[PDB]
Amino acid sequence: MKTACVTGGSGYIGSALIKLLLEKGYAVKTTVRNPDDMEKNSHLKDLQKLGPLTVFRADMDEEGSFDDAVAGCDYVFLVAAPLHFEAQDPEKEQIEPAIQGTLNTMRSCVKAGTVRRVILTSSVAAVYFRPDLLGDGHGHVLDEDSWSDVDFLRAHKPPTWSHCVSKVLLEKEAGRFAEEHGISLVTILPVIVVGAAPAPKARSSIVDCLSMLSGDEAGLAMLRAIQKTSGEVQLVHVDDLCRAELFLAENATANGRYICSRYHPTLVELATFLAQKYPQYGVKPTDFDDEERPRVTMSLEKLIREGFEYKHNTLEEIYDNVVEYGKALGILPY
Amino acid sequence: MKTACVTGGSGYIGSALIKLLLEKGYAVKTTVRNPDDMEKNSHLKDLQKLGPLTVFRADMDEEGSFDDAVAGCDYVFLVAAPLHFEAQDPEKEQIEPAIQGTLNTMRSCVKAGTVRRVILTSSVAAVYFRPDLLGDGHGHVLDEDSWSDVDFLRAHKPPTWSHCVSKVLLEKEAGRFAEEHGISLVTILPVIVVGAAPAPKARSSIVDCLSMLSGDEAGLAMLRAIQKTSGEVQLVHVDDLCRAELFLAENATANGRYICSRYHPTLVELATFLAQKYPQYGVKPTDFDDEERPRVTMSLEKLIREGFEYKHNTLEEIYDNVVEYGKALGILPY
Ligand SMILES: NC(=O)c1ccc[n+]([C@@H]2O[C@H](COP(=O)([O-])OP(=O)(O)OC[C@H]3O[C@@H](n4cnc5c(N)ncnc54)[C@H](OP(=O)(O)O)[C@@H]3O)[C@@H](O)[C@H]2O)c1
Ligand SMILES: NC(=O)c1ccc[n+]([C@@H]2O[C@H](COP(=O)([O-])OP(=O)(O)OC[C@H]3O[C@@H](n4cnc5c(N)ncnc54)[C@H](OP(=O)(O)O)[C@@H]3O)[C@@H](O)[C@H]2O)c1
Ligand SMILES: O=C1c2c(O)cc(O)cc2O[C@H](c2ccc(O)c(O)c2)[C@H]1O
Ligand SMILES: O=C1c2c(O)cc(O)cc2O[C@H](c2ccc(O)c(O)c2)[C@H]1O
Repeated sequence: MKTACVTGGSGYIGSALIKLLLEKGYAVKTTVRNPDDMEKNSHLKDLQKLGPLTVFRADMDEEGSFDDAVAGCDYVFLVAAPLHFEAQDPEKEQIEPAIQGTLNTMRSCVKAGTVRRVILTSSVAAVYFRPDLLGDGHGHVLDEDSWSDVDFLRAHKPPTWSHCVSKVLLEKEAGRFAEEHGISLVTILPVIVVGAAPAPKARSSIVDCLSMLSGDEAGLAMLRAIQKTSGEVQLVHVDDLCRAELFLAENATANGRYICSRYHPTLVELATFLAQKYPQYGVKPTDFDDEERPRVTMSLEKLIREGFEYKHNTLEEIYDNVVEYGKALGILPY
Repeated sequence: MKTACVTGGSGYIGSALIKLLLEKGYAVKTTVRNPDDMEKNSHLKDLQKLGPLTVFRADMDEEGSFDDAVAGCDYVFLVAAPLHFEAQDPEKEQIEPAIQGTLNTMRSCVKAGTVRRVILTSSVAAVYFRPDLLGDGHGHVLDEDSWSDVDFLRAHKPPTWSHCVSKVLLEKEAGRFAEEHGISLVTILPVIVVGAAPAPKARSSIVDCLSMLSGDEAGLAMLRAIQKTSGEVQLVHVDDLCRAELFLAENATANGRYICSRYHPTLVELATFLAQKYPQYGVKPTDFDDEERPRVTMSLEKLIREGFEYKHNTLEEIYDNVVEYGKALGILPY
């Protein structure tokens, strides 16, 4: 019986991953920042009914605090990550702490002497920002060879530039470290993640993918910004991401970084689907009418090439249970 | 040096397939109905400059005529197929001939004894017609397990029903024949095929994919009918199709049937791209506005999971060279 650690069990994806790991007969270790906070961590007790689940206190800013949680683990899923904000000095308040916090947990993995693979959860935010391809007026298909352009981002500092830089640098730094330390690191790069999860305080991409139904202004801005940039948005169901994470850990031939994405609608397609299946929210699809732009899209081929299979393949399946989740979280009024 | 046969050397796809095979170092043998008709076959002389290419007279209606073309071949590419017209009795003018013509060529393969694999070019017309699904208001991803509903098509005989039936029945029959005689058969199922080819008299899908530029009523009705059914069209570059055909012949473990498709635009996406890139034709994208419908789309996983790679991945790359082909053909007036 193998043992896996999921960092940040309080979080959206982390909670879905812990559940999947238990269903597959893994013993699971997870970290939160206050194990005594049973409002935020009630799901961790329920999940104990599926298999062995142990909770630890750890913080990415606190050197060595992950030592106990990763010890004895065959696999470690680095899911926990700091929330973004507009900081007065993003280099010092975000980019550097994101690198250092990643290395911090990397050290606990080496020290554990038992970790066969580290799976790093990053983001297509580390893939898509390409000044050439985005602005040249042509369509493009990006794959795992594409990296977000740190120099252009440091040089021009568009809003939220530090989020892409942090993902790029922490991935590079963690790979450098894994090479120099003889430990196997594989990285997954999700798009917008949709679907229900055990976490009772989840927000994150649930807010964004539901914003057409809720009217959340920041969610809608995010969706429109992505569409303005790429000609569409990209979605993946949370349970396919979790299955993809497990797949990358269990297949010895897995190597490098992997985009994780499944369905790429325009906002008007997405709004028409939501308006039709969930009319009680009053979506007006014409609010998302738009000119057809060049598609700058993520390729899904690498995971497929290697044998992975997605379970939620239509738009309806990707949205199969997220609305109910939104209601139970209060993100939706009813 | 391996030898391969291609039926219908004077046709769109067959001509492109000869070019690829010669480029790849095959000796090639091809059939046309009248090797002297230079109106239709002037390209064969040009192609002979690329490598060993031999022309043969054969007709699918004429039993045993393919014996000489297929002799000595390692691989046989069944591309030639009867065109679809209205017929007082499609069952006797189109369906049964399509079946018997295929079995005719299959028998020459048995006779030759050299044939390590037959590659049949069929069509997603044998995949998509799923009336249990096309009306249900949900989206669907169809795959190689999906077969067009022969019984329902015979019952209701919608326009062009005999095409899908012909494709389905001749595929099922060739598979049974191949099984009975211990010959390996693999089938490829293209969507709409785009790109330039040697054939000097091609019409076929070149008329369709170009119909927004020429205004050809049949082609436009074709494109619209596909979108009203599936909520999108599906496209592939002729050279990716030819490369997939060669991939399936050469890779031992290839088995069964294979969808071949790469880009799935709406008509309004396609028309916007074409109006921008070829403004001389006067396309108005608003002529193709449509409400978003549920997507009934083709799965791309099978070729990909078995190692194949497409090279024309953007809409623009799929249209990289077809306009100048249509101009040279007269399909486009300028
Ligand atoms: N959701 C998506 O659509 C999506 C898309 C692409 C990439 N991703 C990436 O997947 C990762 C998880 O995403 P998510 O949606 O699950 O967001 P999330 O719900 O906010 O989970 C992130 C977790 O990170 C923990 N964390 C933050 N700072 C920490 C620290 N200093 N020490 C220990 N833990 C800390 C947080 O725990 P606390 O409650 O204690 O703060 C939180 O639970 C992220 O790296 C994200 O960038 C997500
Ligand atoms: N083009 C697409 O978008 C598309 C999409 C899906 C599937 N496909 C499949 O690919 C196949 C090839 O299509 P295509 O686009 O290359 O059309 P095409 O250019 O019209 O090729 C058809 C060839 O078949 C030959 N042929 C017809 N009847 C024959 C017979 N009784 N005996 C011998 N030869 C005969 C024809 O020779 P003659 O000219 O002398 O009659 C012609 O050269 C088709 O079977 C199609 O169903 C194509
Ligand atoms: O860059 C991003 C991005 C993108 O460029 C293209 C695309 O198709 C999807 C995307 O989704 C990412 C995202 C959105 C909302 C979230 O709540 C989240 O965690 C991540 C976003 O950062
Ligand atoms: O059903 C069809 C079809 C479809 O349903 C969906 C799709 O994405 C492409 C398609 O293209 C097929 C086709 C076009 C031209 C031909 O010459 C031919 O033989 C077949 C058509 O029949």
